[PDB]
Formats: sequence, structure tokens, C-alpha cells
Amino acid sequence: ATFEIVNRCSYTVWAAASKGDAALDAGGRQLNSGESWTINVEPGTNGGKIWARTDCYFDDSGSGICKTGDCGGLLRCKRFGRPPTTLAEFSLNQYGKDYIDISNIKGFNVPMDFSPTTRGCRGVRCAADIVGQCPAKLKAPGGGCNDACTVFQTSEYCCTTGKCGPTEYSRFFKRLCPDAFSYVLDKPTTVTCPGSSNYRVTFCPTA
Repeated sequence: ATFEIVNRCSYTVWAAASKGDAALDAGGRQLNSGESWTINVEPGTNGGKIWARTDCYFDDSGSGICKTGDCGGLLRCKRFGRPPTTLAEFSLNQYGKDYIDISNIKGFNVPMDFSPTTRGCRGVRCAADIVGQCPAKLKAPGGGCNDACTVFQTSEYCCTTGKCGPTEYSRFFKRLCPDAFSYVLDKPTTVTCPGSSNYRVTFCPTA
């Protein structure tokens, strides 16, 4: 499956793509304002994620640091990134179909649109200004908006026991971005697509 990753933000981002225990394609790359990066993801990739990292410094061997989304100081990411991170999530060719969603379960850093470029499903979008409206206690000094699990580490926010419900904090994300997961047991907003669809992830999809 090809994913076109497009940076429409006015600032540089460093795109990242991973399935948790391995990179997808090269795993990571700088995208200046307007650039596009096409990657190839193995069919049957389960639990893949794509996200943006902001305000990064890499040296010539590709080691450094990012203010949001850092995945162990690497340009070419092999694991998931440090919250806060808006996430495009997908599982491909799962009994004949692809499954996509956007999640705010790990916070929000960059607005995002995640859409198929082939026939037969709709995209999802989380483009509201969540960083500017963020509740005071979720604001990340480093940039972005934390989820409540990251800030408070309680069973209720992390859904440790499998029994959680919605909270004042998850309801903030849900009000700003109804089409993204706001907490673990949120009513699913997953989109089912034909198996072997292709996709575009756009950062800052609107003006």
C-alpha cells in the first residue's frame, strides 16, 4: 500500500511511520512546508501509525531530538513516538479489509486528515485548533496537548482495567474532534476500506 504523506503546515515537520517494533518504509523524513513523501507499507501491516514530529534537530548520523513525537532520538523511527501526538492508525488486509482511524488517545500536536486515494470509503479528519483551546492542565510546555493518561497516570484515564468511561478531558478532545478516538473505549470511529487501498495523510489540511 502506498501512503502519500503531505505537509501543508507553514512549518517543517518530520514525518514518522512505524508499527511499534519496526519502521514502515524508511521510518522517517523531513517534510518542509508543501513537500510530499510517498512510502510503501507491506500488505498485512497490523497496528501501523503515522504521525508528525515538531521542532527537531538531527545530526549527520540521524540522531537527535524532537519536541513532540520523539521516537528514541532517531530520524528514521522504529518505535512509537513520545506524546503528545495526533495519530493516523491503520491495519491493512485484515480478513479482506483495511481499517483506518485518527486517534487523540495520545494527545494532539498537529492537525491531520487521513483519506483513501482509491475508491470505496470516506476519510477522517481532526483539523480543529486543539493546541490553542487545550485545557490548562493538559498543555505540554514542550508544544502540543497531552492526553489525561500521560498527565495523571490513573486507571480511569488509562483504561487499565478495561472498564473506564468518558471524562472531562476526553470530552474536550471529542468536542473539538468528533471523528477521532478521544479515549480507549470511545465509540469506534474506525472506517472500513477495501483491502489494499492507498492513502494520503495530510498535515494541516485546512487554512
